[PDB]
Amino acid sequence: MEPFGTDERNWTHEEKDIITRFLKYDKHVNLKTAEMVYSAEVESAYFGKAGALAGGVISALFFNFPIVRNLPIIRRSVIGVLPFLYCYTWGKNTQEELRWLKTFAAYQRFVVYHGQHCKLWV
Amino acid sequence: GFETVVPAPPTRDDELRMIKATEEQFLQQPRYKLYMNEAHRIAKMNHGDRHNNIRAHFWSNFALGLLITGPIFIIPFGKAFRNLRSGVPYYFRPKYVFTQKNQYNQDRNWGAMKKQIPLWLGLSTAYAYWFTDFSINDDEWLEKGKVIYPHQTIKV
Amino acid sequence: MDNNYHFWGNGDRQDVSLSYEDYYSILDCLLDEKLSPQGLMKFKNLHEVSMYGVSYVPLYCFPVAYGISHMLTGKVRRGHSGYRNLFSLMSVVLPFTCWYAYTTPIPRRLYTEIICSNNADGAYVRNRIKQQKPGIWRKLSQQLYNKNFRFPELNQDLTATEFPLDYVAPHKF
Amino acid sequence: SWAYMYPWLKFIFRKYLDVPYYWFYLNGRELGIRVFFTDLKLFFYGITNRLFDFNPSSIKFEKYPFYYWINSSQLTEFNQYRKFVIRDSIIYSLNNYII
Amino acid sequence: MIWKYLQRTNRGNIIQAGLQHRKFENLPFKQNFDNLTKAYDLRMWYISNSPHEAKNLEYVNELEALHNELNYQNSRQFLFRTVSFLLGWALFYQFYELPKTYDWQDTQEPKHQVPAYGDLEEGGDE
Amino acid sequence: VFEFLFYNQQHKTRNGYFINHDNLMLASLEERKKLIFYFIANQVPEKLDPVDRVKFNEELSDNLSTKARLIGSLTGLIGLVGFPYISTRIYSRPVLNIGLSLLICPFLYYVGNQLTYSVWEPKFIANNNTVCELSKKYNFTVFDFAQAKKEAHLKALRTELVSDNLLYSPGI
Amino acid sequence: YELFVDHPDLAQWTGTYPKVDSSHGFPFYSTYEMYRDFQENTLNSDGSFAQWITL
Amino acid sequence: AARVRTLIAAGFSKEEAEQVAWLQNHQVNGKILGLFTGGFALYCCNNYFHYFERYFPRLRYQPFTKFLAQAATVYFFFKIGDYYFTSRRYGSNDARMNGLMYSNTYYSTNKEALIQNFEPLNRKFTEEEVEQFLRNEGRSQEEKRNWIYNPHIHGSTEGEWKADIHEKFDSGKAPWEREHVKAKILETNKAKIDAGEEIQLKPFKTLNHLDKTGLLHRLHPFIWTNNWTLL
Amino acid sequence: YKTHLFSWRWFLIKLLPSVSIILLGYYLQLTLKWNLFNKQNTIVLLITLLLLYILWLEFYQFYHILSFYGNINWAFDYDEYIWTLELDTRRTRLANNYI
Amino acid sequence: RDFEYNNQDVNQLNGAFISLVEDEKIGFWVGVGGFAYSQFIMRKFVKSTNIFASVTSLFAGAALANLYTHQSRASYARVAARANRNASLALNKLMEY
Amino acid sequence: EMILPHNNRQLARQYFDSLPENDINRKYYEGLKYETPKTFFGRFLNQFNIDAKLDTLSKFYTYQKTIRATQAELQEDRKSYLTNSLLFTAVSWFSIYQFARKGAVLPVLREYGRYFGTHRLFRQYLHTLVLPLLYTEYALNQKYYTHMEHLWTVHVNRLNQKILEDPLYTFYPQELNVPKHNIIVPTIFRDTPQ
Repeated sequence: MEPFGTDERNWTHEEKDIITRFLKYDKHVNLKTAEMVYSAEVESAYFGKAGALAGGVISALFFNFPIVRNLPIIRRSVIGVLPFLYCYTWGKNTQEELRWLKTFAAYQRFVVYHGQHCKLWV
Repeated sequence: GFETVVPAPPTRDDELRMIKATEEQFLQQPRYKLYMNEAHRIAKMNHGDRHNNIRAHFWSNFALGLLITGPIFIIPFGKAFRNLRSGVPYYFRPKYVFTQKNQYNQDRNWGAMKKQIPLWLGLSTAYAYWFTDFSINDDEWLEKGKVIYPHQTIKV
Repeated sequence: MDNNYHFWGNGDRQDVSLSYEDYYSILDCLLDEKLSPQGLMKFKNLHEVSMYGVSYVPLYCFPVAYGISHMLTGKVRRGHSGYRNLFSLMSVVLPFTCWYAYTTPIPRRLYTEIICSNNADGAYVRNRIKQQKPGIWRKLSQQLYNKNFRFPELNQDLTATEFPLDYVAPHKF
Repeated sequence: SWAYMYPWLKFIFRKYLDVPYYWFYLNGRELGIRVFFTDLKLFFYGITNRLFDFNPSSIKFEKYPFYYWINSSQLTEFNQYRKFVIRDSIIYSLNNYII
Repeated sequence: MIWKYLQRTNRGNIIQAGLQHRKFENLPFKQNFDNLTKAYDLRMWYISNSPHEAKNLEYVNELEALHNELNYQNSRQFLFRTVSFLLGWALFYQFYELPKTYDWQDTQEPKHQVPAYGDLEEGGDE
Repeated sequence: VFEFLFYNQQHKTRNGYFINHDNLMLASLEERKKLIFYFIANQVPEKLDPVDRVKFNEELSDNLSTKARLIGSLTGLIGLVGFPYISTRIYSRPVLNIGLSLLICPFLYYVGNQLTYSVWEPKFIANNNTVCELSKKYNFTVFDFAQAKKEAHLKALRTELVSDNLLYSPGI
Repeated sequence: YELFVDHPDLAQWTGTYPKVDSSHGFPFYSTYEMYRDFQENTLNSDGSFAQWITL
Repeated sequence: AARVRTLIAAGFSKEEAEQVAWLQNHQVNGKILGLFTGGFALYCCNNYFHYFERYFPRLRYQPFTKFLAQAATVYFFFKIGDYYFTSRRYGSNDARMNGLMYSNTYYSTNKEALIQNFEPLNRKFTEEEVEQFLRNEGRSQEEKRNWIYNPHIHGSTEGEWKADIHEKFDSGKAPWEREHVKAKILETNKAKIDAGEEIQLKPFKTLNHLDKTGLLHRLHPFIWTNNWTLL
Repeated sequence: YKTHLFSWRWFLIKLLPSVSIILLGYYLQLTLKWNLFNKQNTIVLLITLLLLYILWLEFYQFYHILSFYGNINWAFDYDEYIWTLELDTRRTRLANNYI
Repeated sequence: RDFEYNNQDVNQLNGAFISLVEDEKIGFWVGVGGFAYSQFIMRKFVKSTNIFASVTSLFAGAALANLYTHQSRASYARVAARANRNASLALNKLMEY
Repeated sequence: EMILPHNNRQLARQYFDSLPENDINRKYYEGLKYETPKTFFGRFLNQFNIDAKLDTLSKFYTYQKTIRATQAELQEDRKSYLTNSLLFTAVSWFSIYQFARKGAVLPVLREYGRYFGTHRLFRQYLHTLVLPLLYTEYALNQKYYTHMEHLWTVHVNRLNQKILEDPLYTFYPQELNVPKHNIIVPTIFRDTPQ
């Protein structure tokens, strides 16, 4: 449905949210696509929270590491927060990637259910 | 879209006239160009003559470009191989065989030739492709495909 | 000013130029029933010319990558000995030069005839391009504005009554 | 590693494989070297234009919902895909939602 | 006239060229790859052109040493340049928005996705 | 190969003789009509009515025809400064002075006329309200323009052919 | 002869028999066994029947 | 001597441009031949111009006289050449002496025919003239297109269209010869008609007045150079 | 119309690690004649880490490739008001299977 | 209805005309600069007539402007020749009666 | 899009109804041909009316997709440019204060200015406060001025044509949407006699 091409603008975050919401409750979306979307939304939540918790855990140990023990407060805080940010970003990116990929797959399936793709003839 | 007036079935006289025209057209062909005698024989002969003229022009242009582009470009290009990039005279850097070039300027001559000969050939080919008109046989709309019979070719 | 001015694939300096990749992209938003015989012939000639040009395309970039790989190698020429490193560097560099070339517009008389055609075939082509390919259509319209080619579907039209469908870039009126 | 490019390799080779004999008189056009040289010159001209001439603008809208989702209309001639009516209706409904 | 411009050839076109003294007159006081290449080239030219033998052998030994030194310098230069190239590639791929706007049409095959010959391939009719 | 000297040359580089279908193939409909009207007026007044012909002749005289002559005359008069160029107390070279003046002044006249035409003709053709009104009244077509070009070529040929025997033309 | 003097291996790959004149009485600096299969499996050699059938 | 393309660049068919180029070639080649012959004279008569240094004492004392005399000799040679080629020199239009340039009969006949029978259009083509010309695209082939009469498209009567179409295209009558077209043209340029200037209906065909071969002017071809017999 | 041409715009970014490893290997091969055994350990460690990352990526790719050959999906039977996961074969391109 | 020039020829002519106009402006500027530089250089070392120096400067400026504008002008001339020949032939075919 | 004229509520015309008698749009309704400044310096003066023109168009085209997208994009771009300028200004001020606290002062301007004799620090602070806003204004001015010149030309062309309806790409709110009749009884089956 959306434009395809290198020059075309990439799908936005708000657009992706709107598309996911439409696919979640549309009366013109098949039950298989709905179940796929629900399963995608359910399981993708654990990854981000788990990554954030892993960052919180690992960053605490890195705050009391051998060389981290006797550094100035600013450098110690920065070094400690460094692992937490990396792991939180990893978890959130993984969750968003899984959700958006499955959403795009569901969108393709719905377009197929309505034949909304050019040169797609059965 | 406008259609012409359809002629009626020709009589034996018109048939004989067409046969005579076809016979003359067939007898006119020299044996030096072996082209099959079919519906598209006439168009094939025409396209072949056009391509032959174009090829003669292209070969003449290639000769002219080889004669001209050399002394202007290749010969000065030789001055580029007179000395090495380091400023010293060109030294023979063997790749696999340590060939013994005992002649005076054998190394420089061989290197310059192996470099310039492809350069001269390519420059001549480019000049020929640039300064030769292929529009004589070129058909933007492919209009040359009309079939012409020997009967329509000549009138007796 | 080559003598082969009547060549079907020949081109001028300031004619309509489109990026090679765009060409392939442009081939993704048309229907054969929408074209008349003239448009079909133009499209077939363009397809043949594009096949030959795309075949010859990376070869034109071949010297650039080989020189860059040698340039990226350093100040030593180990011909047929450093061949492995030179070949890996070329296999890396050539994709970049190829992308840069395929992203560069190239003027073509056939491209100008297919796009800027006063016929209904050209009208339909322009409309479908403006509809399905937003970025390509915007780039084509921007290029055409500097070429003083004014089509009704152009977004940078000063004689229009309906709001333009896309943002207009800074252009001298 | 570079094994996934089978479709990329298939394109040029299949395009070159489709040509019938020139002497068979189907198209009668043989412009290989001509294409190479003319395309070299044209690409040189195109690169020169892309370097030191007016460059087409790439700035575009980036904050509107489905701004690129254009429906058929009089400005589009309605000559779109025969089944694109469903897409147009969905686009209109989404525009109503986002309005 | 034309012969006087075409038949005769330039002296440098025929004579065996010498060394560009200007390229070897003033040099910076640094052991650069340029100086190393200059030494290697001088050794190679002397070896290929000298009629004597003892100085040739001494220059051959010095050329082996210079080859080792130039190999070291080239290794350092190659390391630096390759590191720079890899960092540039990584940075360019990091900041360039990868276009995820390709057509999904090749990603699906409906007749293949759901068998059109559904059970039609499973046993004939009569 | 010196046909530029032994033939007529002032008839082609003035009065819109350069206008060809190529120009008509490049301009819009109104501009095509204006250019066709200007070409018809300059080349073949016979197809135009007498009143419009008189008006166009007056306008052309007021704009370029007399103005180009005035500019050429001014240039030639400027070139005619110091007519006694080679003059001495013992003798004055009359033939030399007259020849130098005749060679210099005509070249200056030609330069001035050409400059005036090339400078003013674009404005006069483009921005003459009378010319626009005449173009609206006439509306010459492409076939009319082609006929006008053919007739202009024929008249140019006739001009050279008519004055073929200016010294002794018994006619037999 | 120049090729065989320069890169004898290539000469072997070319099947060129040793062209050095060994009449001097001293054995050559580099002898080799010829591989005349290219010179044999041809329509103008012992492989005439094989080459003809192949053609 | 005017190039075939430049005369074809100006509005003209293949034949008319050839004939006009033939006439221009005659004039220009006569002038060029005269000028070149004058050039060959001076290259050898340089001593002769200084040989007559006793019959005219001023030439040796005033060098400008020598240059003026050389220019005058060149002009005389050019005039002799013009009389040889561009003059009338009326002669018999027989088969024995035609072609050979003892007389300029061919050039004189072509010039007189061009000067006499050539006239401007002196009018604007009527709306029917353009429409008929617009309908005259491709219909000039040897096999005439079988024009069909459609009641809902051509209208009127089938015979009426058949007669009208026959007159327009099949009968070969040009729009310059149509009765209603002539009436409208008389009405259109009536003001010019009020001026008393005749309005030509058919444009002057240069092919109907010029002929390098001279077959139009009925000149007997040279016996030794032509198989065909004139008159 | 099923060209299945994968865009090269991601291929270079995906493949860069192998090129980096090759370049590091070449540097090590040039450095061994002038370096020490302890001095060159860092190159070996980095090469091993890169190879490990490549191996992990290849393992994930192999798992994904082997997975598509077996299509296991859940379908909802509303008769019993449940959703059960079944497995079935698939029909795809023979070219895809060969790849 | 009126005679319609060929669309391909029209586009080629339009491109040639645009290039010719741009090259004409550029060549005017180049020729002015060349005339100025020629006058300066002649005043630098040449000891001759002022009229001679001015004529040389004008000729050099005209030559420089032509060399800057020769390519575009020649291309436009060739395009115009081809288009005019085609149009004249077509019109003569249509206007024959 | 294509709004049905029967369902097309002429709300824009209503907006024209409430327009007073002194509006240039009325002159546009009378035929005021609007010409963009073809004189460079004049265009500079025209570079400041973009916001007012956008407000007028928003009053005219509250439902137009193109107008709404242009408004939203302009607001977002202005917010982003202002945020970048504010960040640059704050960073420059903090850096200047800290470097001067250690003596490091860039003498880009004169150390002591003419007339007022203000310190180089004060002059640099003023320049840092001033410049980024001007740069953002210039860039957004080029962009939005070209876009708004095109949009206002379109609006003037529409008004001079006395077209009192909304553009074809106008998405009216849900309150202006006629709901679709759902129940559609199909025709009963009947055998064709032939």
